[PDB]
Amino acid sequence: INYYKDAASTSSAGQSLSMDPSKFTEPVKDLMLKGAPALN
Amino acid sequence: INYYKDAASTSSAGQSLSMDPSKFTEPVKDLMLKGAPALN
Amino acid sequence: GLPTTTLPGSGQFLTTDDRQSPSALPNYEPTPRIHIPGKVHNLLEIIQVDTLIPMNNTHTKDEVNSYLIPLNANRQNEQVFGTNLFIGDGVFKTTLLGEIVQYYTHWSGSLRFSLMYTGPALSSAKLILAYTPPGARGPQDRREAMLGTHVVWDIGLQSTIVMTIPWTSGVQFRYTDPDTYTSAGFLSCWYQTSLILPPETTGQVYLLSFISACPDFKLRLMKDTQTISQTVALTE
Amino acid sequence: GLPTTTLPGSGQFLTTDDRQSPSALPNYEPTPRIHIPGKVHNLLEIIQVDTLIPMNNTHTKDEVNSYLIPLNANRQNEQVFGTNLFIGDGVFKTTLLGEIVQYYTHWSGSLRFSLMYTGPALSSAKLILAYTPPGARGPQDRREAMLGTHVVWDIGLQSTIVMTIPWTSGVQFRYTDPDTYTSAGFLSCWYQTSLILPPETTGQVYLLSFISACPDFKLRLMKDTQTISQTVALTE
Amino acid sequence: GLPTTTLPGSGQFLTTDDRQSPSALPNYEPTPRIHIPGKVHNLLEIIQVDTLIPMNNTH
Amino acid sequence: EEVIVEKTKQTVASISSGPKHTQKVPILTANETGATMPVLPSDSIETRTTYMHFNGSETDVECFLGRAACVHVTEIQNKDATGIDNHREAKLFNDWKINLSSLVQLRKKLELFTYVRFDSEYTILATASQPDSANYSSNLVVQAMYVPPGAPNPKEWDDYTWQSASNPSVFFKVGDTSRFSVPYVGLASAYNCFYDGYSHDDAETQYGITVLNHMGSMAFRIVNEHDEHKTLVKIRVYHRAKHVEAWIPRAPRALPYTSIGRTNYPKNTEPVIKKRKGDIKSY
Amino acid sequence: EEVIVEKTKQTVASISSGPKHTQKVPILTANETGATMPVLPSDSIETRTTYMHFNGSETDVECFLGR
Amino acid sequence: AACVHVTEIQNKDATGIDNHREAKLFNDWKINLSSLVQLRKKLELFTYVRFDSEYTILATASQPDSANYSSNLVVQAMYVPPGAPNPKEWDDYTWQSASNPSVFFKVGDTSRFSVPYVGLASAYNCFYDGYSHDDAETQYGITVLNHMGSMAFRIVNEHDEHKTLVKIRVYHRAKHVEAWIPRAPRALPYTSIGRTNYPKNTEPVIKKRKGDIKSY
Amino acid sequence: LNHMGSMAFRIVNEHDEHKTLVKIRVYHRAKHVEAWIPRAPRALPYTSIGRTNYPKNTEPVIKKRKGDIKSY
Amino acid sequence: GYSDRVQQITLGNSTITTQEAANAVVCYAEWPEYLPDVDASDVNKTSKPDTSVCRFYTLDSKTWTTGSKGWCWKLPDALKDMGVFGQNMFFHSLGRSGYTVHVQCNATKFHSGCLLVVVIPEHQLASHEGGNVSVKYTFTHPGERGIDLSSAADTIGPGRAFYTTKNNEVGGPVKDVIYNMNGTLLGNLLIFPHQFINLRTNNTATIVIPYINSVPIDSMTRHNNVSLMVIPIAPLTVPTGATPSLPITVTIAPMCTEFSGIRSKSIVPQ
Ligand SMILES: CCCCCCCCCCCCC/C=C/[C@@H](O)[C@@H](N)CO
Ligand SMILES: CCCCCCCCCCCCC/C=C/[C@@H](O)[C@@H](N)CO
Repeated sequence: INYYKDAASTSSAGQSLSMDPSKFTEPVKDLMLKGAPALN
Repeated sequence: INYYKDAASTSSAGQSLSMDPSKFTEPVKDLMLKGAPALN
Repeated sequence: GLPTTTLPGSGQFLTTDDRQSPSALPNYEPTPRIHIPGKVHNLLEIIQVDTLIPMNNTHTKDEVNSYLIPLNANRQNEQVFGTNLFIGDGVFKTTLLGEIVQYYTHWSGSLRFSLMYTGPALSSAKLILAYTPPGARGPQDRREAMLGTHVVWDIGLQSTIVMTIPWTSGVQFRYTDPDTYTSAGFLSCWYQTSLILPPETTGQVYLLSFISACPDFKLRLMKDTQTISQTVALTE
Repeated sequence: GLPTTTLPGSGQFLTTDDRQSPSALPNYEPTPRIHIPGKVHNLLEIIQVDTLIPMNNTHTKDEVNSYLIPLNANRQNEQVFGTNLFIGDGVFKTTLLGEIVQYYTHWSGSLRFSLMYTGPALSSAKLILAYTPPGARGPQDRREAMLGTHVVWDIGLQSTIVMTIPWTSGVQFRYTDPDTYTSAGFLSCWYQTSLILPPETTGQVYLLSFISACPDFKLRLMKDTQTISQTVALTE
Repeated sequence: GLPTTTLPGSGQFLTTDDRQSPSALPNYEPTPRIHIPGKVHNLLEIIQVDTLIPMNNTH
Repeated sequence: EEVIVEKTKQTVASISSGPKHTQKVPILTANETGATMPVLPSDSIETRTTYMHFNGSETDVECFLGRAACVHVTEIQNKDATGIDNHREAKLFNDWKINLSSLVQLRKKLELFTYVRFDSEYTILATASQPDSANYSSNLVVQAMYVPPGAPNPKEWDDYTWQSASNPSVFFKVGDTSRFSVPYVGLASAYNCFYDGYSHDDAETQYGITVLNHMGSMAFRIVNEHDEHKTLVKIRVYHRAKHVEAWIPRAPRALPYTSIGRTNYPKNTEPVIKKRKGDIKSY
Repeated sequence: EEVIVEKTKQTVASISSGPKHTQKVPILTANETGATMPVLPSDSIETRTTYMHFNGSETDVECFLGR
Repeated sequence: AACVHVTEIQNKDATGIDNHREAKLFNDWKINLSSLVQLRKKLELFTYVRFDSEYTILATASQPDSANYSSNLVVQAMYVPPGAPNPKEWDDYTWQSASNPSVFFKVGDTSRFSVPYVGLASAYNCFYDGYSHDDAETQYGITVLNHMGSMAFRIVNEHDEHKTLVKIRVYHRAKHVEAWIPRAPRALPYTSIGRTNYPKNTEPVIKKRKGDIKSY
Repeated sequence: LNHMGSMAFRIVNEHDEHKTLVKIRVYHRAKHVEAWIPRAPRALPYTSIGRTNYPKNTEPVIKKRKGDIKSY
Repeated sequence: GYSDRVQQITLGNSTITTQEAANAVVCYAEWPEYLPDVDASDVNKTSKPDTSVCRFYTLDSKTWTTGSKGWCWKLPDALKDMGVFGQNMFFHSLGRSGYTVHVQCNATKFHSGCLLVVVIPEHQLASHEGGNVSVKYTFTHPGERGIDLSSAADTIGPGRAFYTTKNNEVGGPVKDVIYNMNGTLLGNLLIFPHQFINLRTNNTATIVIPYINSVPIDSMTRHNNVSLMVIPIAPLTVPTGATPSLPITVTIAPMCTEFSGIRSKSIVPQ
């Protein structure tokens, strides 16, 4: 449970579970809806 | 008690206790009772 | 610094040990299970299914005829077949029961011996199946056999008779090994009456024999079987 | 003195093991985190971004032309392009998707295939994109292609069509390895109508193709890629 | 990674030690016990039974 | 011979059954139905009451396939690498196309079923020997690297592939042993022991389980450089199934095998059923 | 192909989607915007319902650079 | 723990040899606790005994002939129950041990494992006043019941330039002991495994007095 | 920016009558990882530490088709 | 009133009638069923033709003589040219199905003989040349005519009409009956779902097969899920004067059939 003083000694951190591709796939200023015309 | 992250690391699963040979010994459509004539 | 003392056997590789070990593929997600029919949990389930016995093993090569027990018409007291009950050898060695039994060192329980008639519907016969516990040799005549465990079978609409070989032993377990002094005993079949063939029919008719384990069957101490071998590793 | 027994594999170095170890720099205080844009948590996030496919890989050397799919005016049923769907090879090997897929042994899920028209605004065309599941070879004519999964694309104000390659497979996962017998199938494009160029315009126009993964994409069993190598260690 | 220090005598085989060890036959089910007469628990029980002394050992 | 009674949570092996004279005949049936009636001894003879005192734990598929079995024996060498154009043929390193069909003992056990799903526990043992002139024996370290299909194959013992940045690999001493688990890695829901199907490469037609058996390879090498003498290192791989699930029991193998993956048997093979010394009436 | 459903905490890989005839056209877009629209198979073909049975743990950067 | 057996195996060139067992490339031990007398006498104080077993196997090496160095060796001990195929060569297929339990350990080191009570009956027999029939020979005594398996030993390594002698010592320790029917302790020396035979023309076991029955 | 230190290795023992070659292999494993700004993966072989240089007269990295753009 | 000998099976526009049956086997006690969402992988909406494919198809009859050794059919291969089922099989890359097999063979109360009717999942065949040779597509996908084992058998060693399709040609399967064409023994075939057609008892065998596979759906032209085998155990014995032969007829009906991945027709060898 606890036998190391430094945090760097611990094992892997585990999965993030908060994976959102939005900042890469849709980094657009104006909201682009799927189904709506890309450019009015 | 708990020192492994992956389930594949654990030891044997142990006995099933739910062993029913029916699906192999009596895979017949119509119920065949022991004592009753096999075919009427 | 936890003080420790390694015990004898430390660092050994016991092929039979059951311990945990590190995964070589961390975070790997195995394919999900789907429903597949015919799941097996225990080998004791499958040996309850009967398979054909090559009772007529008198041929120079393996053939279908090995499973056919001849039945001759118009014979009175004569013997139909006979066999000792070494389930790890003889006519049982290649059956499903015999094969699974050979993976274990000890056995116990009762056996299920079945016989199916395949002659014409208009024929008739009465046979006497006998199980002879160890101590007295195999029966030499029907009178001798009739003194032990037996079933008188009347051939009719129901084609199969299921005789049982009850666990008859002092010691509660027996060796699977055929190179032992004594087995479960002897099994034999005799004409109780005789086979009567209808007109316009001639020749031999046949019996098919089956073997399986009763629900009371037990198997202990896993071992390697002497039914498979190789001289060199196999390649693609 | 705690009694212990070292197990097989004791003292081994499994490059994949995840255990704790003593810190060589005790009491060291790492620099505080500041906000940096563009944080990545999972590789499945980045393969959802599409990158150009070098579909026109018919050149003697790498060039921009490798990404340009030619479109010829006034042609009826002809094929525009074609390709098998081995995502670990061919035209996909160097794309972002292909590159990340090569770090894994198994794949699953649907692919996103996009096509962007770059001809004059006053031109028009209708194309038919087809995805052919494995079993039947690549389509030899539009009639053959039209029988499988397809999209009829009308070129207009919206310059891009996004066809999807739906996960069509029996086994729930496929090998990333291109040296396998079968892949996801085939992809092809045909003139549904034809390319009509406006007056005062001549020559070829081009299509740009993109590839990315849908949200259902899966990747398993990390492995080394065959896209990088060296003969000697690099120096300063 | 539990820090440890092996003590003197580590890896020794003391014929008199009483420790646990892995079973070579996992899941094996031993034959059930039946009642057998004459159970002995301690050697101090049996030495209370007298036996003849070869007192006339002059032969 | 029913299954449950109160004392000690004991299962009864046989019930007390006396004489009978009925129209209910349990010992007569029809095997043509394909069923095996659960006939007990109390159905044909007079029986007394007995208890099982047995759970049948050793015949559970978990136990049956749950012990380590040798699945491969390979050989690598430590000698002068100069002048050699093929490091694999010189045995400086060697790879094993992973499969459980090379050695027959385990193969026969697995083939008792059609589909099997389980996690794997591998144990690799490395031993050395020096058949020629030697002044001493050197301590060596072995590297076992898993090369999944698609990953670059090592061409030389000191290739760049041995960096193993993504491939998992183990390093251990010769004379010592290696051990690791592997989760069920099949593409399907279960492994196939048999496969009645084929594949097409536009060149050759492949039939059988070989079509599905496309695991990777295991590359082995001695990490150390050469000494004045030659060292022979044998590597033995052991496999143990864990968390086993099995489907569709089969007729056990009767004839000897001839090759990996195929169900072929040799022509002009000896009879597998024992021939009697006497006739069908002999004991 | 949405992300959440009740049974076993299961994520759906694809939703049940039937025939379409609409003015809402998800498969047409403009790549010049620099965006990649999240087009799923249910946007171009008729689909059945399937579940992910997958978390994507092996593609986490922790695992990718963690050996 | 008591020593119940000492066997010997060798590591040398296997070429030319037609009998690997006679060359000692591998050796098997018909399991029994009657070979070495110290433990035998203790067990025979009772008629029936039931217990679990703890085995410890010690392997040591030596080189009686010319050698430039000593090699590290690994030993394999495989349990061959009755009915299982017996090894004919040191590199047989039987050594795969797919179902037979076996241990691998270093020479100079030791091996240890438990074995649950494995008798067919409710207790082991130390004595048996009965016989058996094989239609050939009549066997009498405890030998009739003692039908455990064998233990096959071998050096896993191939041969070196020199010959290596490896002695293997097996130790047994009873656990969770139950004993029945105490007996008169053994007075005369033994002659063979299983039999209660004593040698003819044997020395008197009761001490003779220097003086008479009245001496102190 | 790469101005970490150095790792000095040595055999502590003094010399024997013979010469001993000792190879030292260093392995690295990242833990508690955080990453930012994904990039276009490396396509060409490297030439030196730190630099993004590629060799001149290098082989094409994109596979050339056996047939044309219509081939499968 | 009712008995296990008299049964009626109705699938689509076809009905089977029998008055000499011996109950009916439902493989592993599992009735066929459609693929549930929870087990699905392929995202395409599947096609369920129902009554146009889930109906009885009768194959060509076989002749059982005293020299017969056995017959073998592979599913779905045996139905590849059968009506709408066959067509769907070639147009789709994926498909799954259950079956109800009905083997027929009548005689008189003067005849003798016994047939083993068995269904073997994943029946991987052995090659005639032995060693390291693979069976060529043609021989492993025989069609509705199946494989005649009497061309080169194990039991009494005969060469009936052929040795294979043309003759012993590179890539044929080993036709030893006693070895089940795969190195196992005939007598152990009973571990698989089966029934006997014992002439004195019954004249038909019926086996219902659910979809058995390690994948939810699969390629129907490249994979044969089950193999149907009809083997004479007790030889045929006809009465004095009668013809020493008897016809055997096989009728199969697909159940709960699903198809997916529709494109052009499949390209298979031969
Ligand atoms: C550090 C190295 C890691 C190596 C991990 C990869 C090993 C893969 C293990 C899979 C074992 C094969 C499973 C297939 C079993 C079938 O062969 C049998 N059911 C049929 O013979
Ligand atoms: C890894 C190898 C496993 C080997 C397991 C099998 C060993 C069997 C141990 C049984 C010990 C013999 C018990 C019989 C004791 C009698 O000999 C005495 N009571 C009479 O002398």
